[PDB]
Amino acid sequence: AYIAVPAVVDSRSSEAIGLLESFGVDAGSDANDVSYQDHDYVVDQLQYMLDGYEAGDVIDALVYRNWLHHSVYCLLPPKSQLLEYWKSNPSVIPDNVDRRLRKRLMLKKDLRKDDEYNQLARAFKISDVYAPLISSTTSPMTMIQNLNQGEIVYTTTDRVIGARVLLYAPRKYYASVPHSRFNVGTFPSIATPKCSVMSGVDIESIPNEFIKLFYQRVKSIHANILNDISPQIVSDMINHVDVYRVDVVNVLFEVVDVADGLRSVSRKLIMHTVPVCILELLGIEIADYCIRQEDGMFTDWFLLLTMLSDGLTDRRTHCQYLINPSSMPPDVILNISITGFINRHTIDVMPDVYDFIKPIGAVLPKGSFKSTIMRVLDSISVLGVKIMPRAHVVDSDEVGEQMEPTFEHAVMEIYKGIAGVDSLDDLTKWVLNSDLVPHDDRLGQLFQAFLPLAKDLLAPMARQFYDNSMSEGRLLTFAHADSELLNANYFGHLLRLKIPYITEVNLMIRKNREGGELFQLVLSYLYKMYATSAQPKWFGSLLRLLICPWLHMEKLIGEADPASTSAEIGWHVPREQLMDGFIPYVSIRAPRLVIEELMEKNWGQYHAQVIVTDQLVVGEPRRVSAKAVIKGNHLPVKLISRFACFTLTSKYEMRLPCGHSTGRGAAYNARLAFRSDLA
Amino acid sequence: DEADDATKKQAKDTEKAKAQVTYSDTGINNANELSRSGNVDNEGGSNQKPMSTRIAEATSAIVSKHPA
Amino acid sequence: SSEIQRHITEFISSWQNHPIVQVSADVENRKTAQLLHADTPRLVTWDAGLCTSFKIVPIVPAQVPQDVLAYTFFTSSYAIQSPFPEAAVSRIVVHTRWASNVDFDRDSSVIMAPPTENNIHLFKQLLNTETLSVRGANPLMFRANVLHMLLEFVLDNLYLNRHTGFSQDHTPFTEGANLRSLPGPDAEKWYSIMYPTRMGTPNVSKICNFVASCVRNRVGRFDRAQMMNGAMSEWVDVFETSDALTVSIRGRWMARLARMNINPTEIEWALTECAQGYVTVTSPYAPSVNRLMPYRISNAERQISQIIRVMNIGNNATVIQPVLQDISVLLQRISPLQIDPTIISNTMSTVSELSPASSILGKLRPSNSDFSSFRVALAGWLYNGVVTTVIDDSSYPKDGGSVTSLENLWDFFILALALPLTTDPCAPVKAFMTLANMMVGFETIPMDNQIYTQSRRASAFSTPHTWPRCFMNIQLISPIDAPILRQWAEIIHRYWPNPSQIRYGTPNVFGSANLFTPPEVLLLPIDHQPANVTTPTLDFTNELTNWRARVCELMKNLVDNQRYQPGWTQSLVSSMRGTLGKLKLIKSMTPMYLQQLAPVELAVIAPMLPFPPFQVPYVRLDRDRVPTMVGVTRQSRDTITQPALSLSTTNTTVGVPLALDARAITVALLSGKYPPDLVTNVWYADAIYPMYADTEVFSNLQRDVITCEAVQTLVTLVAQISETQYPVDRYLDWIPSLRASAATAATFAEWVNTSMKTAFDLSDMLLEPLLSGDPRMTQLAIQYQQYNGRTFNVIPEMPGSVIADCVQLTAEVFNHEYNLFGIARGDIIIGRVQSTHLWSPLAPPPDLVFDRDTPGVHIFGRDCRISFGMNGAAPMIRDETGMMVPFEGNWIFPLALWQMNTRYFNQQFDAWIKTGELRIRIEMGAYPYMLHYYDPRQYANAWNLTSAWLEEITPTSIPSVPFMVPISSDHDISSAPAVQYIISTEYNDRSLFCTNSSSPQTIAGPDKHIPVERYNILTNPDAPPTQIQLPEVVDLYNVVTRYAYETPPITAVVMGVP
Amino acid sequence: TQSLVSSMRGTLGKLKLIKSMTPMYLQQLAPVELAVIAPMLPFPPFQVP
Amino acid sequence: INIDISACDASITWDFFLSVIMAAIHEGVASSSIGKPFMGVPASIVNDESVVGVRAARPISGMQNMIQHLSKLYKRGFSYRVNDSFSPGNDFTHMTTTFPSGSTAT
Amino acid sequence: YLYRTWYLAAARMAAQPRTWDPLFQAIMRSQYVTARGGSGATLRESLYAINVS
Ligand SMILES: O=c1ccn([C@@H]2O[C@H](COP(=O)(O)OP(=O)(O)OP(=O)(O)O)[C@@H](O)[C@H]2O)c(=O)[nH]1
Repeated sequence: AYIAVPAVVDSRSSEAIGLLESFGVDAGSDANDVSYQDHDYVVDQLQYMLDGYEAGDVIDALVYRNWLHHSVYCLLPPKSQLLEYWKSNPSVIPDNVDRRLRKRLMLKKDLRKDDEYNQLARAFKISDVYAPLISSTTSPMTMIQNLNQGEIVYTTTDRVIGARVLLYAPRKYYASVPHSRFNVGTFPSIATPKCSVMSGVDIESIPNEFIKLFYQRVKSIHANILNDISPQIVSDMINHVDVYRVDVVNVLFEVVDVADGLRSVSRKLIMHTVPVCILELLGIEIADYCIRQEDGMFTDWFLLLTMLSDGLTDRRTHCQYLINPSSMPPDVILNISITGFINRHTIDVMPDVYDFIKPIGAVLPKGSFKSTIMRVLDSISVLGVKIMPRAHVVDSDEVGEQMEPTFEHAVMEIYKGIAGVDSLDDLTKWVLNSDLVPHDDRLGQLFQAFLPLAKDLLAPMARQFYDNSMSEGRLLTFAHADSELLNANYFGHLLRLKIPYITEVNLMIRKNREGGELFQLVLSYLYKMYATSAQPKWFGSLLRLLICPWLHMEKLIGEADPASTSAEIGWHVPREQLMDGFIPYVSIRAPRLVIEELMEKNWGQYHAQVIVTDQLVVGEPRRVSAKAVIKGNHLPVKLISRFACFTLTSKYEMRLPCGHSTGRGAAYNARLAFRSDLA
Repeated sequence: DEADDATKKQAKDTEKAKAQVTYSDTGINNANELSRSGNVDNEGGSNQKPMSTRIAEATSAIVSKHPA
Repeated sequence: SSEIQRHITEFISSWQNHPIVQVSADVENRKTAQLLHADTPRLVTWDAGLCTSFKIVPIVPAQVPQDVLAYTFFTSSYAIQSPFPEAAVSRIVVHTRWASNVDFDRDSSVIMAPPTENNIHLFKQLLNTETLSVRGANPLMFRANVLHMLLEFVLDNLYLNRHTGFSQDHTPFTEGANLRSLPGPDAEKWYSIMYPTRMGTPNVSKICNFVASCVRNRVGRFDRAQMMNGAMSEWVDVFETSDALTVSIRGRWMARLARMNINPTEIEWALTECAQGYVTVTSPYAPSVNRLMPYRISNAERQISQIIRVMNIGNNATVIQPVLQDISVLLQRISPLQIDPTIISNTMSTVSELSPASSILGKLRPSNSDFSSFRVALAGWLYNGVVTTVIDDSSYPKDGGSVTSLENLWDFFILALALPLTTDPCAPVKAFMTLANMMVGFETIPMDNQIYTQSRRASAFSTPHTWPRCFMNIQLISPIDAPILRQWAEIIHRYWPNPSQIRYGTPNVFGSANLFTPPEVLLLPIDHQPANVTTPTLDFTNELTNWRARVCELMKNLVDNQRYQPGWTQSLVSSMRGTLGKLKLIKSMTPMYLQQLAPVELAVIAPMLPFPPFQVPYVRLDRDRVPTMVGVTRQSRDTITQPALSLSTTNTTVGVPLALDARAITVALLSGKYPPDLVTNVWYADAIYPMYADTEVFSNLQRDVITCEAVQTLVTLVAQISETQYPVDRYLDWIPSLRASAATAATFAEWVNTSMKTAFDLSDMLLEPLLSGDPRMTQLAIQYQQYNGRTFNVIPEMPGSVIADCVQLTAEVFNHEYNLFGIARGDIIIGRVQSTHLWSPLAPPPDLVFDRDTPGVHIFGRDCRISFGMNGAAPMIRDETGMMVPFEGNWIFPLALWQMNTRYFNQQFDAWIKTGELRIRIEMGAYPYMLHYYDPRQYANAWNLTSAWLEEITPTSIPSVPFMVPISSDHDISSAPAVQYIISTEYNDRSLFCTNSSSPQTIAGPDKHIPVERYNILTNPDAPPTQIQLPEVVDLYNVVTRYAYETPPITAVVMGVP
Repeated sequence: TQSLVSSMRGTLGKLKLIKSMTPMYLQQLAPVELAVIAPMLPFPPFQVP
Repeated sequence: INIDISACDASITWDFFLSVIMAAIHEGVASSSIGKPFMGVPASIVNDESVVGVRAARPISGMQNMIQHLSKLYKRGFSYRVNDSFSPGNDFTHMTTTFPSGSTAT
Repeated sequence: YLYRTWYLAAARMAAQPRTWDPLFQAIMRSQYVTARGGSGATLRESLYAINVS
């Protein structure tokens, strides 16, 4: 038998990870008959072969492979070096080769200029000697056919796909498996009657993007002849822990209005890739739930779910939904009822944009729940780590509040430029009519005045504020539009974000804000008009990274020794220059065997000017604030491998638990240095 | 399956990596041939749930119990 | 602040009012991708669970511990599994695939909660974007929503009953019958639901009475087809819980699929005929195991798909450029010819001596255009209906020839050689007017007016209206003033190449997409003639070489004179004559190639091709048969109905030109050569085998099937709600509905389209060409018009559609079993009825119902008024006849009157309905209902529910109609007063299944035993095993056939002989 | 220099057969709205034939 | 009349020019490059949501894969590593949205 | 109008058959391989961050 899965299957590691409990199969037992297959090199060959050929030809060829039929290529050097190898060590010559050619190669002459051997080599071709010879222009369908029928195939090129490539001659003449009745691996085929494909995982959620292309192309042409089997059917047929790889499903639920004992389904939705660990933690299963529980504010485990995922779309009309944040009708979600779970798979929580250790700027619209998400995020501290303290995050209003006329006060006086308004309430009435969605022309006349305030005041103030903030440690900073972080030249990762709710209603729900609620809302419209359209991309994309890796590591280092499983890596200054103390800058947490490996890495080729001060901090541990400015290069994440759970924010500060006296401050030209205990 | 296994046994028994008297990939389109399989029971039915389990379930769906 | 919260609610409503389906970007890359590769539909899907869509649910639980009857009576104290619920009130609701272990989900599902819950959300889906309430729905979209629900219901079970195992019964409950074991986690629960008659009968309860009345031997399998031993049985007939409706739908589906079935022998014959003896394929010859491969289709479907593809591709040229490029690359990997312009140098490099030997190639050449333009011209032959290859403007002599020049003589020669290979009809007149322009000042000819004088551009022509009169009457070109023009004219008339044909394809398996030509025929602009040998050697007998000879002869006659070129020397004249003489006999093989091998390659490539050929007749040199337009229609024009009448004025022209390179084409003609040792059969066998291993064209056939099915379903469902031209029966007139306009028709069509895309699993462009216009009265036709007004049309006959037939069957069954889908028919009567009687409000006594034809009723239509009552006199409302009547007696209202005066009527009438004597009969015709059961031993009053409903009625919505139904009892019960307000006007207990199903009898309340007419083949000993009472009863138990066919890929059955 | 008659004819056909409820609006509902709005105006209509 | 654009590099960014240009170049190439690789770039896939209510993974070309990568470069802006030999202690890194003046396409 | 201009230009560019041979591909590849600097350092130390040699 043979089964194909949407994932890169390997015979070494895929047994360790399993992949079958991954996709949701109950293979767990003394099964030892589901033998995997090596498709790493096959994916690499597919990528290399799409470079020259066409995707349709390559995929429609590779689909007709009999993966349970062992075979192999072996490439020949070109004709010249081939003949050189025929000559030297001549007792390997196939008998097809011409009698004259063999009789002339068996001679010990220099072969400098043999008048007849030159002709005999000119009229010699490789294709006649070795029978199955693929081509330099094979037009690959015969490649897969010849791999299907036979044991060895002879190529004169490297662009081949289907099996491994073996060398024919020694390296000089070139330039620079048992079955188990339940074989599995990627790349479905239709070679036999027993090839099956495991359904249950959507096509748009496949993460590899080459397996994804292969599946799309094969499933749009061979839909009616493929054998689909779900994870339950596969289960019935059968019957250095990596962090940042989490299992995700999505929840199927509908809205219910249980008034006076009469159930009434109202709407059906899909939560779109909440991670499985959070559903396990919160104890979510098939039952009814109330998602407010008091005073019309969400119960906040529901808020955590909605903020840890992508967004929910209606199942009737396949479009996004954006559930209502208020508690006023027409639409109010007060009671839901989860009904099932569909496609499960792993994803890489580490975004590709994040490779170096640097600050993070998360742009959100105005009316989002930034305050409540901060209140909910500052509490988590898994292994005594405090993954996101409240002091490491920069509020969105801070850069505008630090001005003599603050920014919002500066824009409140904008009604003087209009032809005639005479008051802020008349401005809010002249802009949007008797609901939101203001008049676009009037909003444009207002934006032409709002813009110079944002380009001439806010940008110059922010260009200094973000520098001052970057000096004193990594911080997670928010904003109301990417243009704020782009005009003011912001350093760090620029993550746009978005929330699954209607943010414009929060601007009416919240009361005690400067100016009327209508003014806050018009201000949000102006920021949204100053936005430079680009994909906001689902706020949960960040919170999933923030939370998920720690929960997994808590299973591995839940009970080990804190001294043996810990570390900290900061800027070092020698015991002199007191006219040793290091600023932390990072706090690693990982098993002992990886701390041993991190203990020996360089960590010293990274420099920065640390400027210690003499100011005291109200916090308990007696410590003095400091600063630091990296010079040359930034710490890449590869050093802190995928097996440790580090922190993303940190303040710069030094503790002084010896001879308490703060003298004069200074700059010292620190050097990075690993700092753990004995372990 | 059987044809490949037999040609591999032929290769092993004649002591050459490439067989010479093969049973598979011949010139004939023998594409309608069947063979005995564990997938088919004696009633011409599919063998996915074994007959013992089928009989046990069909009998268990009719049993009663004591009254309280 | 209440104004502010009003603002908030208004904004939330406006935010909910968004559009659902809106294409606002530009779709052209999508059209091209659709043209070159279309997604294949999902046709074959298997179901391993029992086929059924109706499930019996218990509504109110029984009383097992009771005082009258000891608990040792009931078969619940013994945990004896039963086929039916043992409640006190069981109703039968609808849930598609509640018992279906399916291989592929279709996303459609008509799932319904029991009547004791609110099902109003099922009827506010489509056009209720304005309904503010969450428990209300607009009555004017009822039958639209119901049509959509029926389409979902049909699309949900388009499956294929699967064959899964059996087992000899080891107990005495049956006579050793076989029992089908279906897959799943907990399969021990299905043996009691699938076989109601495999059960003991201990009691005299209702379940036991029924199972005792049934027949014994209609259980399990009773018929199989065992072809080989030790192999799967082909099919079987099994008795089991199903129902006639879904059984009939799946039978229709299997019949439709079996009509498409083809087999390996004929697939072999078709592929061999297509490849034309260059590609052998093999097929087995022995008893087989009954494969299923639904690929064959009819000709009307191919033609309709071709018309739709053309009306997409029309008038853009970016949708059609890539197709021609792909055919160019195919000709690259196939054709044996290869160009060698060094032949021109060899021929010209033997002249002794402004130098004639250095003009064509070495100088007058684009220097970046290789000879892909040549085979793009060749590929343009297959598509002269939409694409018209023409010579580019930049390849003309740049505003005048002046035959005295030399480069212009060469330019004329090359244009004259290259023009015959294009496909526009005005190539001859352009070839004439090139020389006519070049010879201005030397020879003159009379023209038609003073705009198109002789000094125009040769390319500014090319409409049949612009051919000079002197080009049609050669007598007008005097043989004394313009001898060269006279001679060139008659040469063009006599020796221009002749059209021919090649006869590709095989319509046995494939259909025939040809529209304006016979099937399996391919028009060519040149004469074809098969080759007599496979080792070709040069010859000179062909139209292209004769044309080259004629052109060289006329240019000799033109250059010989010191009459046109005054300053030339005798040496230069002799050199030009010699160059012409040698170029007349250049040794090129492109002409014999074009006449012997090129048409064979075109015919071999034509079948295996994503977009089939689309040709109009190649007319040689007469205006009267020159095609001046080709158009397609997708709707009618007026009250008129017939396509042959509205097609002349409701068409859209299609087609677009495409430039080429005269230099490239002429040099490819002049310099052609085969490889040194060419063997034709070997070469074409090798080069042609690889492109007959793929099977994409068969999936194209299946998509053609789905396209035609979708078009027919659209026309039927749209005719259901809006007045159309096609004749169809209508069953759902009794449901209220809206006066539909083009906007609502387009919206309903979009919902149908989205549902049919969701099923069948396809992502792109099904029904959008039709949806662009007005879909109320559509049609598909195509025509072209000649120059002389003669028009040819093609109106393909619309073949039947299984999906529309099944939708109509489902509606015809809904007409009788509307209660099972939650709907109730008729009006309702409001007015209190206080008594201790236990009759059910869904089946009222006849003396409480009145109608229009009753002595004493008042009827209130439009233009009614209310006038208050002063000084203690009764207020009055205006009768329809003009009378004023007090608030008493019984009345008759339309529902729209109440909806438009909902609040002014509540305040005036609710006090009189409640405690007075007023009784009103609202006229609804169709409405969803909701049940409320109560204990009959205690006081009950329905005023709260009825008042909630009345106050809840809105000008664009009504909630469900709440009925207050009593509960049945097994023993005596003391009575108590109950107060009714709403009662139906006709029987609506068609959904009640059984009351007190575990006791000996019902004694108080609604009573009914198990419906013996459903289980007909069990309760009637004289009925055949296959009888179905379909349009009036679903029967809930019957014979169902199950298949075990296998669907292998074509390449696993038809091998190749590499 | 090239035949644009096909493209011109096709686009004219599209503009001819476009579906637009504006003509029937002007022809049916606009006069009703004008006659409903006229008697309530401050400066009543002043027309010449 | 003498017309000049002051600060031409800084005036070409993603919110008006590069976004429109990238959408245009990504859509125009789609027709005649349906499955082919450009200068050593594969034929990658990506899902689209341009049509409301539909969300499907659609194949793209090499010349469109390159526009995908180039757009994800232009969206963030550019980061310049300054290290001057006239002031000791200045090797900062700076990030702008100004269009580069060293590209072949400038 | 900007969008239309660039769209039509891209379509007409890609339609030309010259842009699909290996020679034009190679010429455009080698157009920017010069002896002048290209900041190869940050390229190297950015490829290093994903464990490629
Ligand atoms: O140092 C640069 C100068 C400019 N040129 C190239 O010229 C283009 C425009 O050059 P600039 O952008 O520098 O001109 P400018 O705005 O400073 O004009 P003024 O404000 O002074 O009036 C840019 O695209 C750049 O690539 C560079 O090759 N070298």
